[PDB]
Amino acid sequence: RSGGVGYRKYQGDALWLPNTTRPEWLDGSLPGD
Amino acid sequence: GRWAMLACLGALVAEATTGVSWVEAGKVELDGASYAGLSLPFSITQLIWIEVILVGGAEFYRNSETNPEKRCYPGGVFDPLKLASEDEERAFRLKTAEIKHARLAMVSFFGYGVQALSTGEGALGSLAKFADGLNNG
Amino acid sequence: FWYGPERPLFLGAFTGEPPSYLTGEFPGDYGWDTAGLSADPETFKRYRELELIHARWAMLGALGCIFPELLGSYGVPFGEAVWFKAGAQIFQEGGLDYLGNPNLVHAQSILAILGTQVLLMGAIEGYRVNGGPLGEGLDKLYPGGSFDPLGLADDPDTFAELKVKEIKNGRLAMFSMFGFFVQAIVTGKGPLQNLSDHLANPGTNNAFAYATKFTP
Amino acid sequence: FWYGPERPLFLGAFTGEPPSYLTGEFPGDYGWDTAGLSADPETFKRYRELELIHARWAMLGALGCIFPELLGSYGVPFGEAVWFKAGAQIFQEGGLDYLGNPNLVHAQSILAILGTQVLLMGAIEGYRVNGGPLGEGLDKLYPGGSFDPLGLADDPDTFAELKVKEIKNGRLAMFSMFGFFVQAIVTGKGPLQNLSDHLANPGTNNAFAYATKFTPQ
Amino acid sequence: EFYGPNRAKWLGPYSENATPAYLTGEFPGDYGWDTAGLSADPETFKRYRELELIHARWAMLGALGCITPELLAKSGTQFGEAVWFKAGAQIFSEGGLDYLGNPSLVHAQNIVATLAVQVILMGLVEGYRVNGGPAGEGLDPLYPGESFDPLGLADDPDTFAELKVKEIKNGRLAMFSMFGFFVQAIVTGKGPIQNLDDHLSNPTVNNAFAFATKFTPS
Amino acid sequence: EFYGPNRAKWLGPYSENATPAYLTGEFPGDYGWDTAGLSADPETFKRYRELELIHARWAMLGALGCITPELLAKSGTQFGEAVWFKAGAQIFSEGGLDYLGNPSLVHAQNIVATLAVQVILMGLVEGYRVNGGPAGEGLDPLYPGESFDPLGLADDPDTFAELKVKEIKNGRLAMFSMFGFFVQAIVTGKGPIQNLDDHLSNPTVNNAFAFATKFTPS
Ligand code: CHL
Ligand code: CHL
Ligand code: CHL
Ligand code: CHL
Ligand code: CHL
Ligand SMILES: CC1=C[C@H](O)CC(C)(C)[C@H]1/C=C/C(C)=C/C=C/C(C)=C/C=C/C=C(C)/C=C/C=C(C)/C=C/C1=C(C)C[C@H](O)CC1(C)C
Ligand SMILES: CC1=C[C@H](O)CC(C)(C)[C@H]1/C=C/C(C)=C/C=C/C(C)=C/C=C/C=C(C)/C=C/C=C(C)/C=C/C1=C(C)C[C@H](O)CC1(C)C
Repeated sequence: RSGGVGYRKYQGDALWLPNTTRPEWLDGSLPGD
Repeated sequence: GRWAMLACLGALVAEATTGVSWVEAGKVELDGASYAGLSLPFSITQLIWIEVILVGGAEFYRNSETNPEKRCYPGGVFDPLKLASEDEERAFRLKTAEIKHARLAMVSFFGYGVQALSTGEGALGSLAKFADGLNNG
Repeated sequence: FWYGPERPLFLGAFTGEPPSYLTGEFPGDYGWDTAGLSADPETFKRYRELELIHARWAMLGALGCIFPELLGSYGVPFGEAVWFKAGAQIFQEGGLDYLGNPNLVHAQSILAILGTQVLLMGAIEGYRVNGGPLGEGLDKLYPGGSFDPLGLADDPDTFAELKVKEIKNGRLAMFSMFGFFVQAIVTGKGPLQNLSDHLANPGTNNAFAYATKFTP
Repeated sequence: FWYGPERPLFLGAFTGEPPSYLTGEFPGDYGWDTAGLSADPETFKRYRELELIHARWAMLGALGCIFPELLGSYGVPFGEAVWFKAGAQIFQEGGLDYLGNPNLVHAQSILAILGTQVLLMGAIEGYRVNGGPLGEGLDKLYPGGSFDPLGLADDPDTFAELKVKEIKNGRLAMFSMFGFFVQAIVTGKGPLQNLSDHLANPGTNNAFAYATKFTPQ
Repeated sequence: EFYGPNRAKWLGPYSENATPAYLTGEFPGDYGWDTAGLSADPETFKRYRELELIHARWAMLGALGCITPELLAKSGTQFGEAVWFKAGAQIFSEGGLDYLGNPSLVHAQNIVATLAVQVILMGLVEGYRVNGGPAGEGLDPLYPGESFDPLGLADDPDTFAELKVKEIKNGRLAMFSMFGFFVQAIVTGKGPIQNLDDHLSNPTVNNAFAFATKFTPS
Repeated sequence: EFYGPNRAKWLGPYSENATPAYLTGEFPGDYGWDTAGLSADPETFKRYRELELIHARWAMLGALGCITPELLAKSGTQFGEAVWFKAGAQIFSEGGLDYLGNPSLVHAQNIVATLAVQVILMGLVEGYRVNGGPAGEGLDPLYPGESFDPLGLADDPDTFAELKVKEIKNGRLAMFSMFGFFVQAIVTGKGPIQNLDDHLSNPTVNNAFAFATKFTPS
């Protein structure tokens, strides 16, 4: 059982801005991305 | 990253016992080779030949692997616990923990040196100077 | 409770007052447009933005002025403890000190503090128009995104009444914040001094204690 | 050796008859419910939820009583190395110096300490009931997820005995803290301080010396 | 409201997911909280429902009973030891006691006789409460009614069900606050108004942390 | 009497409706009193019958053992310590714990060796009370049989059922009177006959209100 309260899922990838896009040569295969 | 976080911890544990800051660790053993307050028989000329020969071959053997992933995370003998050797999702968050401890290490060690250039004080001696005036004032 | 047609209005038990264009699906609608400032509904949209930014800057504006006499009278040695004389802390030789401690920020001149100040709010107030690295296509008033981490803005009926709790906390904040400018120019001391003054003498430390202060 | 009817019980080889509702299925099952508190199969779950949280909160507690006084004996100038005197360190002007070091934490306002603890522990015990960004829908006691990073709980076979080792170490720690509260009220000394006095002369520095401590009138 | 699934909870939305199957919102005060789980036996839970309301109604009598000497002694009326954990000890004085200020009042002198009146009066009422008698014989043991509700407040069932929850929430404050009153008197050693007389002047120091070192031994 | 549904109860005429229906009178001591409702589960109630009986059988030994070194001290024979709640302290004296005043008697010296044999053999019987051993294996864990009845008294099962009720009632006296002994001794600090002789001396001052203000807070 679960309940989403006190936080938000954000459906995303946690980039270094809250909303920008990913550069093309970087793909999420590496752990530090 | 791996040299940095192995050095950031070593910049404190060496100070927390001896009281010699990492900045002034040079002259204090140029005269006498000590470690945890116990003397050691090596001249500093002997220390360099031991250093260059030994850590040379490690940095030569590290340059012997040809796979670009296996040059990063070799494992094998270097993973005796076999933690990140299986269970690829469980190994992945282990790898994200090393790079975050790598990125935080390099900034923290670049933190030590710049404030040691200004103040001339070490890792923890330049910490107490900030808490000196912050507590009283 | 504060929405819909059958809501309480600014006159309370009266119902013949509101100027019939508003319906009450927006937080704090009491129909109080007696002078008719916003009968144009497109014009009425621009005030609702303009009230809320006035509401949010005055809520932190009030909290940004209670503390230096709250902390300063109760054991915190500031540089200067009154909010409407606080701007003179930069004038001194040692500069202003955050919480009276000189080895902090320790700002000295004016040629750099407002030099960076107009550029930071030159961007983020312009990010409120559009753009901004926190979210591009969003609502201009209640965007969500990385401004609401806690997820309290999710239950929309509960979210609509937190908006009511955002404006009612804010409308009495703005009404209080105008009250901060008035009693400062008349009396000349900080407000918790005036709290200590009124509890000392309730009858005659009132507004009539200095009603003859502006006599020509 | 640990589950089923061929498990050990609280009386061992001479155990005779355990209670009926203890089948050798769950950890720590030594059949010791002689007063019969948990005959209800629903309420017996609630105590297993409640024994373990007491068990985990007591195993980490024992390294908060033994461990500062132990470091104080080996050359660390603590403010108060004795654990029941440790709260009074915030009311002296030196403040709560972590490890006796002034350039560490240095707490001054005691009401600001728990002023932020309640916001955290409130949000962190409420995560244990439900939700939480770590593990959303998971087990109430053994989630794994990112509470188990190393993966010592991978196979379901070995996972049963680590649950046994969690609770036997756990019940042993809870035994010592019904201890730890008595030996501080009685002696007024640290727990290893009582251990240092017992090794000097055992036949005299035992609890029968304090047998007349609560004598009336 | 206050009943069913959409009612009030114990941890707010945090206890909304985990709630016992026997705690559903039928009875007043079901915030859904049995973290020991000891009420899954329903007739045993029936007894703790009884024990909660009984410990709340006898709470609310002594709730205001421990403050009415204190705020009236300073409001002008003369009292002899108007402190509730010592106001029962006033009978050892040879002048006995006053009911407000006078010996012309009820004027108890000997305490051995006043218990003989005391025990036999609740010897019947507590038996009347559990069995019946002159004030009814066969009604609800938790809400009897017309022999003690003449005023008609308990008539409308949509109003009466809310008055159920109003009854124990005024009592769950009362059961909690006098659990204070015991402890705030053992630790400090004065009346709760006189504790507040220290907390209104100096809130920062005069609180419970000022006496935190009181019970530590040597 | 003391059996059947027509038994007499904990309030007599004020208790014929509050009795839970599982309380019949088939057990010794069933007096219609489960007001807190702790034992609605009968198998749970089965364990509390053991907890009532074993507490009864230890208190009946415990009542007389506090008595016989106190009245017989007034019979002309000194007992070293005449007070019960410091009677354990006399093992640390110069002659140690004499059994009675003769040093040619038991004459206990070493406190560790007293506890040594004690805790090892009490674990056998209190473990043999669970499974069995010398005194039988599959008997009743409450009333085993003629192994503990050397005088043939455990026959005539109607008289034997009468002696069961007389076994717990004399226990419920003793459990209540051992409950008395510890309280008056941490108030007054005297043996219960030494408390009795002074209430026999002056009954007016020597009520329970003699030290009502003894534990006042400051
Ligand atoms: C049924 C009676 C009832 C009446 C008559 C009112 C009327 C009012 N309500 Mg309302 N309410 C009433 C019931 C209720 N109100 C409310 C909730 C609210 C809210 C939240 C608010 C109001 C506000 C108002 C005001 C709206 C008009 C205004 O702003 O006047 C303003 C103008 C005046 C009052 C004239 C001033 C008269 C004064 C004597 C002039 C003084 C002269 C100067 C001293 C001279 C200057 C000297 C110079 C030269 C130095 C007005 C006072 C608003 C308000 O008060 O904002 C400030 C407001 O925000 N009401 C509730 C709860 C739902 C009610 C319950 O029944
Ligand atoms: C509502 C109309 C009203 C107006 C315009 C005034 C204005 C005045 N009062 Mg009066 N009062 C008014 C009602 C009341 N007053 C008082 C009690 C007092 C006292 C105790 C005192 C005054 C004083 C003053 C004077 C201002 C100080 C000064 O130096 O004057 C010179 C300045 C001017 C004449 C500038 C005129 C004001 C300017 C045009 C702005 C005003 C704009 C509008 C009035 C709208 C403002 C908001 C409205 C809705 C309230 C001035 C005569 C003081 C005084 O006499 O000192 C000399 C003083 O001590 N008043 C009471 C309580 C019974 C009132 C009841 O409603
Ligand atoms: C066959 C012999 C055997 C006996 C007699 C026991 C007996 C016991 N085991 Mg078991 N075990 C035995 C075999 C084994 N046990 C275990 C594993 C365990 C575990 C893990 C545990 C037990 C526990 C227990 C206790 C259960 C009830 C209790 O809490 O008593 C408590 C009451 C008494 C012992 C009597 C009263 C205490 C005291 C001796 C009286 C002395 C009087 C004071 C000096 C007076 C103080 C003065 C005033 C001020 C009051 C009891 C000590 C439990 C335990 O440790 O409880 C603490 C427990 O957790 N056993 C194993 C391994 C498989 C065994 C192997 O054969
Ligand atoms: C929750 C666990 C906890 C416990 C049991 C204690 C108890 C203690 N604190 Mg501490 N504290 C605890 C957490 C905290 N304290 C403090 C802040 C302080 C201060 C400022 C001081 C203390 C002091 C003390 C000591 C009082 C001496 C004493 O009790 O006499 C001897 C008697 C005993 C040790 C018996 C204790 C057993 C306990 C009563 C039963 C255990 C169950 C508890 C009721 C559960 C705790 C609360 C529940 C509801 C969660 C004692 C070690 C004082 C001190 O150290 O001076 C010498 C002191 O000045 N504490 C904070 C920050 C707000 C805490 C965070 O939660
Ligand atoms: C109709 C009259 C009648 C009354 C009033 C009672 C009364 C009682 N009988 Mg019953 N009986 C009665 C008829 C009969 N009884 C019995 C046979 C029995 C038996 C065998 C037993 C009882 C028991 C009881 C008690 C059960 C409830 C309880 O636990 O009390 C709880 C409530 C109180 C004791 C009153 C509260 C005390 C007072 C307010 C406290 C004093 C305050 C101090 C000054 C200070 C307090 C400290 C502060 C500071 C914290 C109760 C006292 C049981 C018993 O013996 O319990 C003692 C029991 O075993 N009765 C028979 C023969 C069939 C009866 C014939 O009619
Ligand atoms: C099972 C059974 C069976 C039968 O049949 C019946 C019976 C008998 C009833 C039962 C039994 C039971 C029991 C035994 C119980 C016990 C418990 C315990 C003791 C717990 C502890 C428990 C304990 C606990 C929690 C504890 C915890 C602790 C802590 C946190 C601490 C903390 C701290 C520290 C670090 C130190 C510092 O200085 C401070 C503080 C802060 C103070
Ligand atoms: C629910 C639950 C659930 C889960 O699961 C588990 C658990 C946790 C266990 C649970 C909980 C519980 C609780 C909390 C309880 C509490 C209670 C109380 C506190 C009561 C009080 C209670 C209290 C009370 C009665 C009190 C009362 C009082 C009184 C009458 C008073 C009297 C008086 C007066 C008039 C005055 C004068 O001058 C004197 C005197 C004489 C003094």
